[PDB]
Amino acid sequence: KGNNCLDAAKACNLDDTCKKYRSAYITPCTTSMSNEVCNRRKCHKALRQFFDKVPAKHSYGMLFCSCRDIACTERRRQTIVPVCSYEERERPNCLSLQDSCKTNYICRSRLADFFTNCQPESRSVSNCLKENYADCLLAYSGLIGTVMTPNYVDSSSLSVAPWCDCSNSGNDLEDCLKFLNFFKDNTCLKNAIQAFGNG
Amino acid sequence: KGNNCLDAAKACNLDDTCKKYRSAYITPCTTSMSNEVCNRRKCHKALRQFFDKVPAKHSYGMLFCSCRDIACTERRRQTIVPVCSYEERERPNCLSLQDSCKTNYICRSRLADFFTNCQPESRSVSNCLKENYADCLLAYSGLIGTVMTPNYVDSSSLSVAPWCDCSNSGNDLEDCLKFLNFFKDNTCLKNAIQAFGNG
Amino acid sequence: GCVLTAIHLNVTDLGLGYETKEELIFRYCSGSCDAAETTYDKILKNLSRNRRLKVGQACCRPIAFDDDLSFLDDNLVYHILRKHSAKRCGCI
Amino acid sequence: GCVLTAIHLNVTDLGLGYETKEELIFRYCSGSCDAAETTYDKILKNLSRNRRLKVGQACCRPIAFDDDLSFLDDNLVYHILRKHSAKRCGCI
Ligand SMILES: *[C@@H]1O[C@H](CO)[C@@H](O)[C@H](O)[C@H]1NC(C)=O
Ligand SMILES: *[C@@H]1O[C@H](CO)[C@@H](O)[C@H](O)[C@H]1NC(C)=O
Repeated sequence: KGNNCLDAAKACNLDDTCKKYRSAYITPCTTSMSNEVCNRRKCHKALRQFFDKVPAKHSYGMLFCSCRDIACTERRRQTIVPVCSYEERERPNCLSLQDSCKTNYICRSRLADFFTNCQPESRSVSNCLKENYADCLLAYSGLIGTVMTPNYVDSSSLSVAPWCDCSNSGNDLEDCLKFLNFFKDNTCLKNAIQAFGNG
Repeated sequence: KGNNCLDAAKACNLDDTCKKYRSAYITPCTTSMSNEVCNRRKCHKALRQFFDKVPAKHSYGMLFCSCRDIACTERRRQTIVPVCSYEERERPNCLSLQDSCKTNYICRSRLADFFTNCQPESRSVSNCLKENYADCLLAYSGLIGTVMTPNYVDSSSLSVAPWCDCSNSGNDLEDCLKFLNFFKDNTCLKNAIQAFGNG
Repeated sequence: GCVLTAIHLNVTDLGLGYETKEELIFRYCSGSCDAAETTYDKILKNLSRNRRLKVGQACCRPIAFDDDLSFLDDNLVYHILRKHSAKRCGCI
Repeated sequence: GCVLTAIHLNVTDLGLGYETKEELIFRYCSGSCDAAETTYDKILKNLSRNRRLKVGQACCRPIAFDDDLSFLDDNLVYHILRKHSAKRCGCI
């Protein structure tokens, strides 16, 4: 019949606010006219502006839409223009990157928020509360445009990750995995994204 | 058949230079949309610019044209926009005005030049030399836009004068007349203006 | 008589070479012009009448353009449309 | 095809209310337009063809104007003509 992610794009283009800031990030983030290299900093800057200036209603539709097929997931994954905002030659160690984020006020503030709002309700109950769903979505969306820009990593789940791996962890291996799995396997974050596209 | 002064206006409007600076003086000098009062200083400023930026060929045609009837003389007299550039409530004494001109570099420089170039050839021969005609015309035209702005004073002669009279001269009466008659009854200046419109 | 008008269209309706399902609001200028108000048109109209002069008068055209419009095509490539749509109209 | 053209006229030929013998060079823009080059006209032309849209396209018009022209009428009053004449032309 179409898409929910495509449904979202129509709502955004037909809204003067969303449309303006969408184009304001696509501009510095998009290549593909030649392959070339984007200005990562202008792109990141434009991305932060998108989620801070456009209301959640329109700005989340784009990012947290539900999908029925692999084509839909590909649209959803291109939301943030990953070729520019996300991927690099290699992936650094995650703890290395965590350190690099903590030296940037903006990123440090955002990572703290993610870790605060996107965690289990209690000591056994995997999922967070439902009225905490919005503030977790606010924190994940907020990471976009930082050095810790995340994205969806496959077709069959709502698993997300930043651009880092746990190669060269040494004795710190479990903590690195613990950090990366806080993105990849977050029960509260999956459930918040599942509730937004109700069903 | 028309006019020489009108002939001049056509030549000026069909020349990119003359046309530009003509309009640049008419603008600040002209009223007559309401009666109002012009900005004398902007008008004078525009007038000096007209004769300094436009070649003599076009800029003199306007001012020194020959006339066959009284209508032609009226056109010639409106050249400098006298309602603005020339006349005032009252006329001061001429020697008073001469003093006022000598305190302004621009006017002092111009009055000297007039008196230098627009005088008799020798001690008896009334008229100046013919090859001195151009430099006399340069000096009279140059006075236009100063406090000593002159103009034609009637219909039946090429007599000119500034806006001053010799009322309240006292013992200085003859020298005041001597000054005013250097404009009104200048043999070299009449002859230079007669030679320009050959005939 | 020279007015702005808005229509809701598919990006493919624009026929600019794209294969997408994305959408837009396209705006345009319509109507006839006053035939005067500038000195230039007064002169064109007058020169035409006395036949001392078909090419001439003003047109209801865009004087301001809308914000850039972005979209993802069916082949997962983004594109940006610039000055595609009008914000205000005048006779110029 | 959109070109500048110059004619030598009387000020009275302009029919702007004046009674004078003074003169001018009047310049104007003539010709038809390319029908493309903007995104906006590409869209107008395309919307017309698929009939999802007579008012539309660009015009060869003045993009620059000449210097002011001054003149003394027969009643000894000066007048100034502003933006009466064109310096350059484009399709706009
Ligand atoms: C736009 O696109 C679809 C294609 O499936 C078409 O069927 C529909 O009529 C169009 N809708 C509009 C212009 O609102
Ligand atoms: C302009 O005016 C005169 C009026 O006597 C007219 O006879 C003449 O043909 C005109 N000349 C031009 C347009 O060159």
